[PDB]
Amino acid sequence: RARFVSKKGNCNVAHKNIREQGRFLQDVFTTLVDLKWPHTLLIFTMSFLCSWLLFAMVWWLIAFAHGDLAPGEGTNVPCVTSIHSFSSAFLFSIEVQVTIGFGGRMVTEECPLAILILIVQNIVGLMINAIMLGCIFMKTAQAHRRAETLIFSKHAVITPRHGRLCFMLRVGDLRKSMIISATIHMQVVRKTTSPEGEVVPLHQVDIPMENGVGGNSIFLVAPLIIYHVIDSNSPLYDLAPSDLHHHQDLEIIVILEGVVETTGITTQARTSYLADEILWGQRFVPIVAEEDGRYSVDYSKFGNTVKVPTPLCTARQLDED
Amino acid sequence: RARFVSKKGNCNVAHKNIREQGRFLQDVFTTLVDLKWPHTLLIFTMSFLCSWLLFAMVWWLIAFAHGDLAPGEGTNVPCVTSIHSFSSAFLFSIEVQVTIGFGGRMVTEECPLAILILIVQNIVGLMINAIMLGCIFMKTAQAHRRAETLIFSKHAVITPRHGRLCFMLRVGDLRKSMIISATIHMQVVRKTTSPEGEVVPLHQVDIPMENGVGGNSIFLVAPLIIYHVIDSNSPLYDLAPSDLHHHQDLEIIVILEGVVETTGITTQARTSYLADEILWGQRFVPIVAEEDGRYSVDYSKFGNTVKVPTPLCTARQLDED
Amino acid sequence: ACTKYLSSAGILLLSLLVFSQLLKHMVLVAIDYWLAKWTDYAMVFTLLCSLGIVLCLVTSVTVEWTGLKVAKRLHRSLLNRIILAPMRFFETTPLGSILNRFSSDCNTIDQHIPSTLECLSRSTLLCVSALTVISYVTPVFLVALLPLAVVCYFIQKYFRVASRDLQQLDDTTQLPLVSHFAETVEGLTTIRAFRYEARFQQKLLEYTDSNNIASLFLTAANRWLEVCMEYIGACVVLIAAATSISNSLSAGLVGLGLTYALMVSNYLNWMVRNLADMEIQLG
Amino acid sequence: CGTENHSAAYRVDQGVLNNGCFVDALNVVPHVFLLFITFPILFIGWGSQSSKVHIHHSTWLHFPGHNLRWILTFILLFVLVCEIAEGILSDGVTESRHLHLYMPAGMAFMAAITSVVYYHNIETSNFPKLLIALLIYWTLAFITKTIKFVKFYDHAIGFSQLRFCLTGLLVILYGMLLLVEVNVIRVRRYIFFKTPREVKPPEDLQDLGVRFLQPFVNLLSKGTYWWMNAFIKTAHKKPIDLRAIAKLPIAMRALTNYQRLCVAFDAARAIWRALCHAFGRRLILSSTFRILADLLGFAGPLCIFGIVDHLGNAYVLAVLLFLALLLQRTFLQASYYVAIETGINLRGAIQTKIYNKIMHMSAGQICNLVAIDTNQLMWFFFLCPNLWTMPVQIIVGVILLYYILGVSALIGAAVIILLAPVQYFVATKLSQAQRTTLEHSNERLKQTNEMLRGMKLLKLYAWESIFCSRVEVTRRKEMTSLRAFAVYTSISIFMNTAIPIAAVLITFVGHVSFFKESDLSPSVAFASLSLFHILVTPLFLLSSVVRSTVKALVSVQKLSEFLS
Ligand SMILES: COc1ccc(Cl)cc1C(=O)NCCc1ccc(S(=O)(=O)NC(=O)NC2CCCCC2)cc1
Ligand SMILES: Nc1ncnc2c1ncn2[C@@H]1O[C@H](COP(=O)(O)OP(=O)(O)OP(=O)(O)O)[C@@H](O)[C@H]1O
Ligand SMILES: Nc1ncnc2c1ncn2[C@@H]1O[C@H](COP(=O)(O)OP(=O)(O)OP(=O)(O)O)[C@@H](O)[C@H]1O
Repeated sequence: RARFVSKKGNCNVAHKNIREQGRFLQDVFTTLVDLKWPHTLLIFTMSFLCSWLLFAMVWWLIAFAHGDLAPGEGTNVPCVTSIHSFSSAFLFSIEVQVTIGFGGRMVTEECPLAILILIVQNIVGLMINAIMLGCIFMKTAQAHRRAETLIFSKHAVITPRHGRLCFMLRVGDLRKSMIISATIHMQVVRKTTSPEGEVVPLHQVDIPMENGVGGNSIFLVAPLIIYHVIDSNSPLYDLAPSDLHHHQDLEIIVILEGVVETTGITTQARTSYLADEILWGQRFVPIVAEEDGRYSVDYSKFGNTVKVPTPLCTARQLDED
Repeated sequence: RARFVSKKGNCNVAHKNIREQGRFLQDVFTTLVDLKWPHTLLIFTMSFLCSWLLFAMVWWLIAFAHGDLAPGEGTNVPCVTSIHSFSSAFLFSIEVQVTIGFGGRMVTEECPLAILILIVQNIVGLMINAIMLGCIFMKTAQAHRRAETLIFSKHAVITPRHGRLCFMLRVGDLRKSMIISATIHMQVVRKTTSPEGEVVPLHQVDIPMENGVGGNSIFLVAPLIIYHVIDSNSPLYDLAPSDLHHHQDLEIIVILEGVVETTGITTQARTSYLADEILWGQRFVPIVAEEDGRYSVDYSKFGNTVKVPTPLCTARQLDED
Repeated sequence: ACTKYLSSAGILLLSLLVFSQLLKHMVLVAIDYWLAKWTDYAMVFTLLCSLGIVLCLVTSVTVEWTGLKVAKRLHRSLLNRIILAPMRFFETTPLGSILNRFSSDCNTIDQHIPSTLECLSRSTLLCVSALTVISYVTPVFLVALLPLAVVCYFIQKYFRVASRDLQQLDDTTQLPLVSHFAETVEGLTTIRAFRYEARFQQKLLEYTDSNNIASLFLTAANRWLEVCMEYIGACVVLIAAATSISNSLSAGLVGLGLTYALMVSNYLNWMVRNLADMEIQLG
Repeated sequence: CGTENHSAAYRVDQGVLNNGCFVDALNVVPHVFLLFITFPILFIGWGSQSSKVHIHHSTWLHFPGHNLRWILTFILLFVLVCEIAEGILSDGVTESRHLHLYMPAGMAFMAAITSVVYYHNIETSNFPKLLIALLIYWTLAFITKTIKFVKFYDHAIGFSQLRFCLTGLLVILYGMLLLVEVNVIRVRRYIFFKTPREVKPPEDLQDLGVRFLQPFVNLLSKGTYWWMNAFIKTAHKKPIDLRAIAKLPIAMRALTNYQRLCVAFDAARAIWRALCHAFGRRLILSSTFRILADLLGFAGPLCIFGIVDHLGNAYVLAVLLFLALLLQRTFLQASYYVAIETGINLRGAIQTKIYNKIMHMSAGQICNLVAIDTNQLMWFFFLCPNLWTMPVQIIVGVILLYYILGVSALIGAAVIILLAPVQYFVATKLSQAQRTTLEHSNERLKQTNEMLRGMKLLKLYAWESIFCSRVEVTRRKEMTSLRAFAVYTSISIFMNTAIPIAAVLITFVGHVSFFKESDLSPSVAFASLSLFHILVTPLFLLSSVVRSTVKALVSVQKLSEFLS
C-alpha cells in the first residue's frame, strides 16, 4: 500500500545500485543550489575562511623567509609592513581578499614574490566571489517555494456530468501573482499486465483533461474543477464503485507545471490520489461567491463535497445499457 | 557504418566550407560560456593581469612626465605618492582596480590627468568585473551536467504488446531532482529515396510516442519504457527481423528535452541506436520492486532483457495475415 | 518474571549465596587494598595470607545445591499440575508443545542456567569492584564514567534485542536442514530413481546457506558488541591513568586502578553476553 | 618560536642559513593546505548525505590496493602521536613556550585523518579526477619532511637524536604511501584515454536488499563492524524476519566453498591436506592477528611497570597503552572473525560433500554424524588458532614474569601447571556424567512420551499416579546424575576462582620469605598481578582446546569412514 508520491508530491522512491561515475559531484552547482540555506552558508563561510587562512599562512611565511619579523629594525625594509605575528599576517590576508586595505599593512617592492602572491590571492578571492554570487542568485530563484502555494483538494470525486461519468478534482493558487502557461498533466499509476504476459509494476497512463480545444493549458485565477471524462479509451472505464477504493491499489498522479510570472522559473505542483481518497457519488460545493463589486473565493470550502444520486456501476456498464 | 550521434549523444558531424563572416567570434559570450573551466579562468586571469599591467605602465609614465620619481625631494609634490619604481607603480594599479587602496600610495591634485586616468581605470576595471561576473553566472548555469545524469538503455527491443509489434526503450534519471515538462522526441535517420528519384542522405522521420493523449510529455521518476507502435505510417513497418540489424544501416535518434527544476535551464539528453543495437524478440526485465514502505528501483537491471516468443516477420506481413 | 525461579529457590539459599559472593568479592578487594597498603614484614603479609585463605568454593557449591533444589521442585510441581489438568487441555493443545518443554526446558535448567548465573553474578560483582576501586582512587573519574555508562546501557539494550532475535532465528534455522537431511536419507532410492536429486541438492543449499547467514549474523553481532565494549574499556584505561598520575604528581592506588582498568574490558563483555543468554534461557 | 629575537636571526644571518625553525613552518604548509582545499569538497558530501542518502546505500567500490593505504594511515597516526609526545617533552623545558616544535606535528595528525576520510569519500563514489590534490599533497609533504630530515642530518648528532630517527621514519612512510597512489594511477590511467572499472559481484550481491556486506567495506568496519550499527537500530525498531535477513555474498556459498574443496581433493595425508590447501590461506591471517594481539597484551603490565616506576615519562606510557589496547582488542576480534568465517564455510562445504556422498550411494547415525561432528569442526576451527598461540602467551608471560620477579616466577608457574590437567580431569569426569545423564534423560523422555500419548487411558482408570511414580523413579536417577554434575561444576568454578588467589599469595610470600632482600614496590607487584590476570584465560581455554582436538581426531576418523 506504498504511495508513489505523497499528498504533497515529494516523490517517495528508492534508487538501488546506482553505478555512480562521480557525475553526482561533477554537477557541483546544481548541488550547491539544491542545498538547504544553512549548508550553503556554512560552505561559503568555510570557503572564505579557508581561502583567507590558507593564503594567510603563505603571507606569514614570506615574512619569515625575508626574516623581517623579529629585527623590527629600521634599516631593513619589510616586504609587508607591520607584520609582527601570524595574527598580523592573517588580518593582512583578510584585508586583501575582501578588498579593505586598511593601510597599516602595505606591500613593498622588496619581494617580487609578495607581488605575485598578491596577484594570485586577489584573483582567487575574486573568482570565489564570482562563483559564490552565481550560486546565491540561483538559490534566490528557487521557485519551488511557489509550488507550495498551489492547492489540490485532498480527495477527487467521480460523478456524471452531461450524462457522462467523470473524474473531478479541485485545484487553486493562493498567491496574487500568476503562473503563466499553466499546464496540467494527469497520469494513472497501475501495476498492469498485457495479453503477452508482460508485467509492469508502475505503468503510467496518460489522461486527457477534457479541454475544449484538446489543450493542456489552464488560466487558473479562481479555484478550478479539473476533470476527466471516462470513455472507451480511459483506464477507468472499468472502475467498480465499491472495490476500486479499497481492494484495488491504484494511484492518480496530478502534475501542474508552469512558470512564475516574477522569476521566469518553471515549477511543478505534485499530488496524488490513492483509491481510498476518491469519492463515488459526490461532487464539489461551489466556492466562488459574488460581492457587489467583485468575485470572492471561500477557501475553507475547498474539501467540501456533497452526495448526489449517481449510477453505481462501471463506466462500461453505464454505456452498455 | 558511421554513427550520426554517439551512444552518449555528442553528435559527430563535420561541417565543410563554412563561409565564416566572423559571427563565430562576434558571439563572444556564448563562446566564453562554452569554454572549459581552465580556459575561462585563464582568460579572466589574463584579462585582469593585462588590464592591471596596461594601466600600470601609464601610471609609471605619468610619474615620469611629472618627473617626481628621482628627486625624492620634499619641496616638489608628486601626483601619486610613494612612486619610486615601476613596481611601486604596478602595485598602485592593482590597488585601484580591485579597490584595495592601501594608502601608502595616494593620488594628489597636482595632475589633473592622473585624476582622469583614475576615473578611466576605475570604470574599465569596473566594467570588466561586470562582464566577468555575467560570464561566470552563465557557466554556473551549464545544466548539460544534468544531461549526463539521464540514462538510456544501451539497446532497444522490438516486441509485440497488446498484439501490436512495437519498439521499446528504457530511460531513467539518477538525480532526486526532477526535470519539468520532460518531452521525448524520436527520429529515424535513414538514407531514403522517393519515387521521383530524389535521394536524401540523412532523412529524419518523426516517430510517435504512443502517448495516450497524443502528447510528448512524460513524468519520469522511475525508469520508464518508452515505445513506438509500428503501423501503416511507421517507417519500421517493413523491418526484417534478421537483416534489419546488420545489412541495413539505419539509426534511431532519441531526444529527451526538459528543464531542470533547480535552474530553469532547458537541456537535452541525446542517444542513438544503430541496427545492431536493437534486439528482436526480446523485452525488458522489470526494474521496480516494492518495500513495505516505498518503491525501489534496481538500476543494475537496466540492460536486462529476456527472449520472448515473437513473430519473425515484418510488421506489414504480420498485419497482412 | 524471573522471580519465580527465586520463589522456587527458597530465600535461605539465596541469602547464603549472595552473602558468600559478597564475602569473597570484598575479600578480593581487601586483598588488593592491603596489598596497596603493603607496597607503599610478617604483619601485613601474614594478613594477606589470612585473607587469601578466605576465598572459597561456597558460592559454587551453593549455586549447584540451589540448582538441584529448583530442578526437583519445578519437575514435581509441573508434573503434578499437568496430571491434575483434564483430558480436554491435552486434546486442545499439541503434545509436542508439552514434550518439547519437558525436554528442552529441563535440560536448559539443569545444564546451562546455574553455571551461567554464577558467572554472570561473578562478572557483575567483579566490574562493580573494579569501578568501586577506580572511583576510590580517582574520585573525579565519575564525571567521565557517567556518559560511558549511558553508552554501555544503550549498546546493552540494542545488543540484547538483536541477540535474542538472531539466536532464536539461528536455532529455528538449523532444524529444517537436519529434517530435510533425515528425510533425504530415508527416501534415498526413491529420489534416485525419481532422479530429483538436483532439486534436493538445491534445497540443501538453501537450508545450508540460511544456517550460514544466520550464524554469520550471530557471530557478527557478538563481535560488534564485543568490539565496542572494549573501546570503552580502553577509554577508561586512558582516563584512569591520566587522572591517577595527575593526582599522584601514591603508587599503589594507581597500580590497582590500572589493573582493574585492564580487567573491566573483559568484564563488560562477559556480563553483557551472559545477560543476553540468560534473558533467552529464562524463557 | 623562541625566547629572544632569533626567529628572525635565522634570516638575518645570510643566505638560507639552513633555516631551523623555518622548516617546521614548511611542514605546516602541506597539512594546512590539505584541510583547506578539501573542506569545501568534503562539506558538500556531508550535506548531500544529510539531504539524499538513499542513493548512497546503492553504490560501492574499492580502489586497487587500498588495504595497505588503511594500515599505513593507522601506523602513521601512531607515530604522529609519538612525535606529539616528543614535542611536549621538548617543550617541557618551559622557559617559554615553543609552539613550532610540537604544533606542526599536531596539524599533521589532523591532516592525516582528513587525508583518509577524503580517501573514504572518493572510494565511496568513484571520481578519479579528485585524488590529484591528494597525490600532490603527499609529494609536497614528502619534500618538506625530506628538507627537514636533510637539515637534521646537516646538524646531526646521530643515533640518540630521537626526532631525527622518527622524522626519517615518517619520511619513508610518506614516500612509500605516495608510491601507492601512483600504482593506482598505473592501474586506472584516467589521465590517458580510459578507465573501465566496475564491480559486479558486490553490486549484484546488493540486489537482494539486506546484506552481510562485510566482505566489501572499509577496513574501519572490518575492524569495528561499522556496517552493523546501521542494521541493529532497525532490529530495535521493528521485529526480525528471515526475509529481512540477508543472503550470503558471491564467495560465501556452500557451492563455492564446496567447489574449492573439490579442487583441494583433486590436488592423515588426504582429507586433512585438502582442507588446509583449501582454507590455510584464510586461517593463518587469524593466527597472525592473534599473535600480534598477544604481544599487545603483554605491552600492558609493562606500561604499568613503567608508570609505577616513574611514580615512585608518565602520560606517554598511558597513551601508548591506550593505542596498544585498541589494536589488541581489534586484533583479537579480527582473529575471532576469521576463525568463524573459516568454520562456517567449512560447515557448508562439508555438508555439501556428505550430501553428494549420499547422492552417490550406488540413518540416524548419519544424522548424528552431520549434527555432531560438523559442529565439532566448526568449533574446533574457531579454537584452531590457539594450538600454537597458547604456548606463546604462556611462555612469554613466564619470561616477563622471571624478568620481573626472579625466583618466585616458578611459584605461579607451579600454580598454572597444577591448574590445567585438573581442568582436563574434571572435563573427563564431566563427559562420563554427561553420558549417564543422556541415558537417564532418554529413558525419562521416552517414557514421558508413552505416558502423554496414553494419558487419556490413564484418565479413564485414574492410573496417573503409577506412571508419575515411574517418572519420579527415572527423575531420581536423573538427580543422581545431576548431583554428579553439581560436584564437577562446583569444582571447576572453585578452580577458576581460587587459582588466581593462591598464585599471587604464594608468589609474593615465597618471594619475600625466601630472601629478606626483597623490595615490594607496587611496580613489581601490580605488573605481576596483571600478568596473572592475563594468564588465566589461556589455560582455561586450552583445556577445552585439548578436548576439542581429541574430538577433532574423532570427527576426521568418522568422516574418513563415511567418505569411504
Ligand atoms: C571467547 O573465548 C575465547 C577466549 C580466549 C581465546 Cl584465545 C579464544 C576464545 C574463543 O572463543 N575462540 C573461539 C572463537 C569464538 C568462539 C565463540 C564466539 S561467540 O561470541 O560465542 N559467537 C558465536 O559463537 N557464534 C556462533 C558460533 C558457532 C556457529 C554459529 C555462530 C566468538 C569467537
Ligand atoms: N557555405 C556557407 N557557410 C555559411 N553561411 C552561408 C554559406 N553559404 C551561404 N551562407 C549564408 O546563408 C545563406 C544560404 O543561402 P544560399 O547558400 O542559398 O546562398 P546563395 O543563394 O548561394 O547566395 P550567397 O551567394 O549569398 O550564398 C546565404 O545567403 C549566405 O548568406
Ligand atoms: N545501474 C546503473 N546506475 C547508473 N548508470 C548506469 C547503470 N547501469 C548502466 N548505466 C549507464 O547507463 C547505461 C544503461 O544502459 P544499460 O544498463 O543497458 O548498460 P548495459 O547495456 O548493461 O551496458 P553497461 O554494462 O555499460 O551498463 C549504461 O550504458 C551505463 O553507462
